Amino acid sequence: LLDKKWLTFVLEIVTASILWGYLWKTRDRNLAALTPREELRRNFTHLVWLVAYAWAIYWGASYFTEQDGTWLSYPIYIITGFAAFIYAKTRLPFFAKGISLPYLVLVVGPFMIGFVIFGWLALAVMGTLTQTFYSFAQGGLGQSLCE
Amino acid sequence: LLDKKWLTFVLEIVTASILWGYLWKTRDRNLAALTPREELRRNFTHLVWLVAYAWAIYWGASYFTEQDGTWLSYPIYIITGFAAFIYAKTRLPFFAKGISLPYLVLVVGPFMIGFVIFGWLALAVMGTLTQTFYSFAQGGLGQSLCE
Amino acid sequence: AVRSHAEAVQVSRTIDWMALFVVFFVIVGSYHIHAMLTMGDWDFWSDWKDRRLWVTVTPIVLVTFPAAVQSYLWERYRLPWGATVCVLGLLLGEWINRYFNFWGWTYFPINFVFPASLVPGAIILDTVLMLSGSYLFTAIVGAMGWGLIFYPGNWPIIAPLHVPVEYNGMLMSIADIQGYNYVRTGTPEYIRMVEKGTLRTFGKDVAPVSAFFSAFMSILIYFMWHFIGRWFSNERFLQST
Amino acid sequence: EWINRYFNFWGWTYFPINFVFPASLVPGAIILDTVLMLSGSYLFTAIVGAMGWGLIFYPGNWPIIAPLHVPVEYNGMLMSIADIQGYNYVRTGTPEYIRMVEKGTLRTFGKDVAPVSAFFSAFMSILIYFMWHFIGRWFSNERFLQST
Amino acid sequence: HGEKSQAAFMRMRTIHWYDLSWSKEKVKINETVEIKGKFHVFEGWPETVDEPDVAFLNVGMPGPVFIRKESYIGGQLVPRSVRLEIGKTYDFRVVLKARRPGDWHVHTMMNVQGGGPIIGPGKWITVEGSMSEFRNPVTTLTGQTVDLENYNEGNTYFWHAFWFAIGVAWIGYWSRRPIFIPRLLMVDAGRADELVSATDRKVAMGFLAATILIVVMAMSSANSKYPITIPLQAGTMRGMKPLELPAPTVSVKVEDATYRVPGRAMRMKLTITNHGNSPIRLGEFYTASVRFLDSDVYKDTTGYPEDLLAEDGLSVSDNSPLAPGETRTVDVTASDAAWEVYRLSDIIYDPDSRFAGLLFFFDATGNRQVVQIDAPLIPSFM
Amino acid sequence: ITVEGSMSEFRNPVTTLTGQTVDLENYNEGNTYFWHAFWFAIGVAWIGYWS
Amino acid sequence: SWSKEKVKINETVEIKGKFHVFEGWPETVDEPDVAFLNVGMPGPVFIRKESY
Ligand SMILES: [Cu+2]
Ligand SMILES: [Cu+2]
Ligand SMILES: [Cu+2]
Repeated sequence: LLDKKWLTFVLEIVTASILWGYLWKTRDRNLAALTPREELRRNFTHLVWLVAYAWAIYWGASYFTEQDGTWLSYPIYIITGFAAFIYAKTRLPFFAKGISLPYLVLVVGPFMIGFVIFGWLALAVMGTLTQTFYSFAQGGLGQSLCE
Repeated sequence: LLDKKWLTFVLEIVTASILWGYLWKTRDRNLAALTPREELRRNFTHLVWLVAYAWAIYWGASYFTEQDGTWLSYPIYIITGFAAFIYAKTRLPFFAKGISLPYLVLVVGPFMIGFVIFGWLALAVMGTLTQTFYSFAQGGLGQSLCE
Repeated sequence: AVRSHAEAVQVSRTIDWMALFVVFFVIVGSYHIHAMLTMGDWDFWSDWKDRRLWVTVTPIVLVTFPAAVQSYLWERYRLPWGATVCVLGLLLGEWINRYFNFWGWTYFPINFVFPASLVPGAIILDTVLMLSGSYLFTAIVGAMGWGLIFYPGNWPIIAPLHVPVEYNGMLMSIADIQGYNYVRTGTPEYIRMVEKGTLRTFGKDVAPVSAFFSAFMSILIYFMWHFIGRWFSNERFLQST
Repeated sequence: EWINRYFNFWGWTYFPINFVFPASLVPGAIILDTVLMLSGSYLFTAIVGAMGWGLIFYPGNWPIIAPLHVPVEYNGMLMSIADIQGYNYVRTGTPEYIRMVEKGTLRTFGKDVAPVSAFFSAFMSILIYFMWHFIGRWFSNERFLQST
Repeated sequence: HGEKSQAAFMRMRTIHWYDLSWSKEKVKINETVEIKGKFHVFEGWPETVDEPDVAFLNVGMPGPVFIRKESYIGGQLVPRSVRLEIGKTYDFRVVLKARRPGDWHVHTMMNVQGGGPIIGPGKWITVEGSMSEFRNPVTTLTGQTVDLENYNEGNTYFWHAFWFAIGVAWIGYWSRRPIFIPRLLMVDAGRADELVSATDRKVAMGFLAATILIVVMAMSSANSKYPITIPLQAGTMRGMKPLELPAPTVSVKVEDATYRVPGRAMRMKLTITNHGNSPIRLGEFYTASVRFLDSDVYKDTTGYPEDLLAEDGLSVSDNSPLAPGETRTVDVTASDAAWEVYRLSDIIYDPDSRFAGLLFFFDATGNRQVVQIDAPLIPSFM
Repeated sequence: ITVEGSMSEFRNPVTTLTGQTVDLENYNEGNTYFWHAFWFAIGVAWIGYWS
Repeated sequence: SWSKEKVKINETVEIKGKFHVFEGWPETVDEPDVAFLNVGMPGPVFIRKESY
């Protein structure tokens, strides 16, 4: 099984309330008692949220910002980014017991989006990505890689 | 002997090619097997290159930049600086196994010479000079100095 | 290694002379670039040597390198002549170029293209740096001395050029007449950022106000460039360029 | 750039593609990356590859914009094909005077508008590359704050 | 020689100099050369160059080979920045005194606030003699006659050498002892507290006190000697008189204009309208420091430079006298090697293919009338 | 102002000083596509080679 | 012309006259493209009821 086909798959304020609330209430309190096999299955779903976040940033900051240049998406990617943040912090190890600085910057910058200075804050995706790779390389590092 | 009278003593692109090439190919691979007496003899020649570099910076950035103010040298001091860099890195110990930050800044700034910001990079000569003094004070520190 | 004590001292003296040469000439080149690309217009011409813009700008942009070179030389060798060597190098470059290019190729008179004098400011800066060696007291008092004594330092030179003259029915200074006579193709009169009057000046306060503003901004520039020179004085060895 | 030109500039409005075509930067990117890898030193990259990026930008787009620079006599006054396109296809929000373009200067000598601009762009691109390398290095940190 | 290097269109339509007259061609040292003429600030002043709200009438020579003794625009002295009005015509007069022997230019040029130099046509002037004979006396309001060639030079040398000597004395005082390596080692290996000690502190207090006292005493002496001083005089002069030219009776409207690429000719079509009661003939076309003249109607006698003079370079297809009230369309061709020598053919490389110039119309009586034309310039290739 | 017809019938010819008549509706469009697609293909080829 | 020399509270004082902007306006002072006709007193001892 592992990764499933989630990859293929007023209102804005309301949607953020349940999605953050449902995700935060459903946090796993017993994070230590977590097998590495289910970690990798759970660790993909965090990457799916990041992929959904990149899609939302692309659909918001590319197709719609210059759309006014020829002349909704901002709250959509705000919700997606904060949901990915909450998912990482709660479900994943190596993201709990502390707030990741690049992950927080990536979530907040585009959220708070003069926008030139703020659009650079999406470069924190590099630190986010290296942190996610470190999260992947916890139990599933080997044996194969580096061999 | 020690220091000799070297102190008294298209084309620009070509001259840099041989001078860097001849100096880099003639690097001493067995740097460890180097007596302190020959070090000091070799360590003066590096200072001669720095003196030739100061002369070239002075002849380029003083007599010729303001010459246009009343209204070649830049490549000359570029070649001299990079040649001094290669000489230090290859022949000298305490300059190998790593690129000196102030020495690199001093070589590059005037090379890349809006020029106000770049002309400050020649202040790295202070770090260069203290590093050269440390290189001198390796085997020939005493006994005499500090006594 | 080394043979004996005496010849070791001779080697130390030779290295001292060579290092003084290299540091002096590099400082001359870099600080001459900085002066001519930040300040040079005023220093060129006597009629440009006014009392508002000249007095304000020149110390502010010429405390830069002396601050850094003091921050290095004093902290690393207890040598209290960084500002003096910077100023002497600038003056040497200025004067050789005036005599060999301004008066040599062109024929601008020396009394017209004479450079400014900064040795009093450099001497005050260095002596304040050494006596009570604290860099903050230097940046507070010696920088004020540098800013304040710049104009009275050059006053014995520019005073004879400020004698009023009736020139073809309109009042002029000797410096103004020199600038009017000896033509400057690239430096016309209107580029002269000089004292052109203001409704917010009260009495004989064009020079003292400019002098004090230069002193305070020179305090600030000294404080900034002390740390800039401190960074430039590092011995870091990069491993991956 | 291209999807928005084709779907919004040419899709909703009808600005022609040959009028609203974007610039080409692949040669500059390729030079930057190859200089970055070969002799992997970041300083040599910022010194030489940045110059390559700045210098090859205009000759990179020259094969595209050269046919638009053919002179035309348009109603008694000289024009380029690009000028005629801008004059014809009206832009409500982008009038002509906003065009920060080459309007002449008494301090230009001969055929030096492009090479001087190219070299200035190359040097300032060296500077911006040097700054943004460290900006990205900071953005690449893995710090874990403990108290937001 | 800065002229020609500038943009062709910018040279053609910035400022037009005409009626230029140089007092002498060959002079000796201390002799005066007088340049007279009128310059007209073009109505179509380019946007990229800031308006001459603050401009200065300069003279372009390779260094002060001539000293600008006097310079008038209108009838008043203009030694400082002046304000020019767009479209007005001014008459200028510059008095130059020979200083350096040799052959030199002059360039009736100028300088504007946001555009820099605007070089006008220049004439070769030969100077004979020796520089040693040159003299530039001036009498101050205090009551003494001084020579600006050597005034204050001695004081400048004395003070600069004195301060340099003080600096060198200080640096030598701290350089007699070993300088770099022993002092660095002593300051690194624990506290030094021995490199700076009495009586070095005492002698440095002496240096500081001597410097301050010397500065104060020198300021006092420079306030005793030369007790009357004034600040440097500056400030743009406004209220500046232009020429009150009579309204032209000739109306010329340009229907297209072409120039061969490559070529040395400029072809344009004109519709001259004649008024008054005199038969006029087009005589001269001044475009950018280049005078295209028709020999059959007008000949230059002002000693204009040969390279900028086209004695027969202006050809008109129908140059018969134009009766008053009658209007006719005629093709005008201005061809000269100067058109390519002074790089007037790089307007194709310039970003604004528009020209401007002056047309000089003469009649049988002899008096002339100036009319201005400005039209887009259309290059032709086939 | 009411306009009737179809966009396909529109034409914007212009004659250059070089001596050819070109249609601004489709002039240089082919060259623009060719060069932009070529450079994008080179970039994609490089990224695929390292991917 | 000042309407009155000595007045009491609530009384009106009227200042009339003509001012001529000099042709030779100094360069160091920006042109009066935007200027305001004020009246100079040590604080509002008089209120500027009207100004024409
Ligand atoms: Cu010339
Ligand atoms: Cu005119
Ligand atoms: Cu008045």
